[PDB]
Amino acid sequence: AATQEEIIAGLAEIIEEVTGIEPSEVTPEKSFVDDLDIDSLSMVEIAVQTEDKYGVKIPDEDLAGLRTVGDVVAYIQKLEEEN
Amino acid sequence: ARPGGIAKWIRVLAVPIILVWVAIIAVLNTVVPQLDVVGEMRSVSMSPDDAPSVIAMKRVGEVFEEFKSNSSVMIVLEGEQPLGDEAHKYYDEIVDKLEADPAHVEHVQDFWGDPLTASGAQSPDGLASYVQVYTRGNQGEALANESVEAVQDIVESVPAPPGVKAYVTGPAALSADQHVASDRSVRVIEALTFAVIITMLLLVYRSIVTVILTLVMVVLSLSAARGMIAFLGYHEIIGLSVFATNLLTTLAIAAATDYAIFLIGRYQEARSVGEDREQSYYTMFHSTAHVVLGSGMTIAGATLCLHFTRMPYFQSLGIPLAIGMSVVVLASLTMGAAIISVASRFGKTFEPKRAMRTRGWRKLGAAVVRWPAPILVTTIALSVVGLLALPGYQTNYNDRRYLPQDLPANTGYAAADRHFSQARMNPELLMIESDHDLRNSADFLVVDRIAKRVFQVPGISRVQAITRPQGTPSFYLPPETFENPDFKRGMKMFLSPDGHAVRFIISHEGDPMSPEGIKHIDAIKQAAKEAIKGTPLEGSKIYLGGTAATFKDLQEGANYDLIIAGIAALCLIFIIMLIITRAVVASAVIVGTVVISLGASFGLSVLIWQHIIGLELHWMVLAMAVIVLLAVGADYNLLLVSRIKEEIHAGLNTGIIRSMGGTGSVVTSAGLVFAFTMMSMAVSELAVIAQVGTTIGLGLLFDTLVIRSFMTPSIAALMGKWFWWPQRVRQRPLPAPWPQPV
Repeated sequence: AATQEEIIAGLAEIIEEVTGIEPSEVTPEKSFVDDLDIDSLSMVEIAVQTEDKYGVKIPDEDLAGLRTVGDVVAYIQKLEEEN
Repeated sequence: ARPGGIAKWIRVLAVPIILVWVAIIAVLNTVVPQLDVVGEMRSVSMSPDDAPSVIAMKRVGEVFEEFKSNSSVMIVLEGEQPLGDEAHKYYDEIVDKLEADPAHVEHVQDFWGDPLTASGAQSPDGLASYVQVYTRGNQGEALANESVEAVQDIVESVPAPPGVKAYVTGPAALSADQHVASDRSVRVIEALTFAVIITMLLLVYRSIVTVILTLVMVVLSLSAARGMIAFLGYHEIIGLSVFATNLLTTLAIAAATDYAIFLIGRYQEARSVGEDREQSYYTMFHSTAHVVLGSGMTIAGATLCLHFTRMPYFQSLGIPLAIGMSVVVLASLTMGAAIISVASRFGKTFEPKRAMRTRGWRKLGAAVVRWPAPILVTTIALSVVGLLALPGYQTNYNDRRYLPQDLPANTGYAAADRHFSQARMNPELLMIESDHDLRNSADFLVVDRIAKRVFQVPGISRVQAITRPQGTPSFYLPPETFENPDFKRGMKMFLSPDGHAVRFIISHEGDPMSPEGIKHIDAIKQAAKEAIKGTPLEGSKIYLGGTAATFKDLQEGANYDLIIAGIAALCLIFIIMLIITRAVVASAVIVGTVVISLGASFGLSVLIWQHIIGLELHWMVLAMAVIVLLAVGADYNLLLVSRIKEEIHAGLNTGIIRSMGGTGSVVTSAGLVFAFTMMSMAVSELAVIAQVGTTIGLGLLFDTLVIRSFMTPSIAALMGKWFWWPQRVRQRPLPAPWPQPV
């Protein structure tokens, strides 16, 4: 089970590609588009990238409520730990 | 990108190959006249030689010993006052001058001069009189155009009396006038196309040096294509036509600037990623030279599929367009790459002046990938809704409406329609060839029966023969009537010199230029065949020629032509795509997307032209538009699919997203340029060329807006692993471990 920093760094690397935001600017305490200005369709891009190159499952139903990077990393961990 | 191979050779030999291309262009443009000139003096026949109408007209000429070519021009004299003795003198002088020149005037049917048939030539109101002049050279040929010009010059030479103007019109004159209109409008169409390219490339690249170099590449490639095609035409090694010249100029310029956009955009993207000039150029070549070569192979093959057709207006698009596009693509791949290489070493010419727009295109690709089924359904419906134009689509063949009204042939038709019916000005020649002498009373009553039967055919207004010198006069010929000098003159005017055949002049009731006359030809042949039945001369030939027979042949040939050319071009483009991508499913997907986009293009073009423009769509427009769309839309889809294949390594869905983000701006720019250059044909005086250009431009606008941007990526996302069959590809790769914090 990867700890917080691993998924935070991976999502920061992906965000560097989707938008260009520097990786250290992606920290759990801050939020998504209401803070970092990452459109919901760019959120869909994050979802697709993390589906592909990290192999996790994120559906559209749960993507709407994902309003902080803390929430998305918590979702990744919560899907990860139970095999 | 390994620094080696053909890219290495082009890079090291960039200056020598630039010099070689420039020298080749100079040789081709200085040893052979320009494309417009050679197209004028090496035009191809309007109708194929093997067509029944052309052989029928040739048989008419050789049996009657009057002419040997299928081209007739109508000379119409229209006077404000009724045509009196002065009009007769003017017409006789015109006829004498025409007969004085046998190099261009093979024969003149002096119907008006003879008082027996004079009222046949005159209008019912007695204000206009028409005379037929069989010229030299088959209709549409350069010899026929020269003969039409000679006839017009002869007509203008003779001083007309007070009033009474003489116009030269007719099918051969119509073809000569379409060449004249194209010559008038080629300068303006090329100027508009170049202005559109300049402005839109200025908007795209925002760099003056980059756009100047791009236009240098485009102009050199287009000049190379024009020079090669002119060299081929001037040596008679290939045929050529006005459609070939105009379409080749526009296709060459548009595809050359598309290849320029592809290479420049890929090079700029590689530069913006961070690769050095040499590495960026090598990446650009290894990722875009193959797709540009494949794009050119598809265009050349699609055009070449028109060479295996039957009519000369498509055989003239087969080989010339194929070779022109092939030399354009070689010019791009070699000269443009060399220019990019040399300009890279000089300053910052090809460095992008702004960050390439990917965020929007990446977002669009993510939307396509995440929900591929709804997007695909939406675009399929929005592209099939164009097929609603089928119940009402028309394919009018009347070149009257597709030419400027101020041209000599159109003015002659306008003068004719003011006093004659529309059908009279395009008559029909009918014959029966009797094995025995045909100057017999029984034979003459049989001829009268044939004339009556052809008259009774619906849609036929006038029949003219020896028995009926005009439209309308137990019919028996006393033997003393055979010795009448007037009747003997009528005989020699209407019978074969050996007295074994007759000629019938047929004037329809409706338009002879439309499917109504097309069915009229078969009805006339059937009526003649049933009339000749039960007669001592049963078994004669029913050779019928003229405009309506010619376009009956052309209409059936054009239906089969469009079907076979579409199938062949489709299969060959699919073969090329399979060769490039090595994926049968991806090639079939490109095929399907382009076909559906073509359906939408048909719908939109028919809607605009037949409903807001008001001009019916020409028949040859369908063939050229279908060919060019199957070429260029497949080229765009192939570029997208090649980028997707390159990006698969990082993943399948993310591969589509990255490919769309990287090529959205490039493909949008190229498609906008191509579509706008094709709609630049709308300024051409040839309204058929305008229709072709507007159809293709609207189709490629539709393509680069919805088809290649949504349908192809959505289909790719839906198929996933199967999209690259049989090539063993994977879905999302093995889940990489989460990276350690930095």
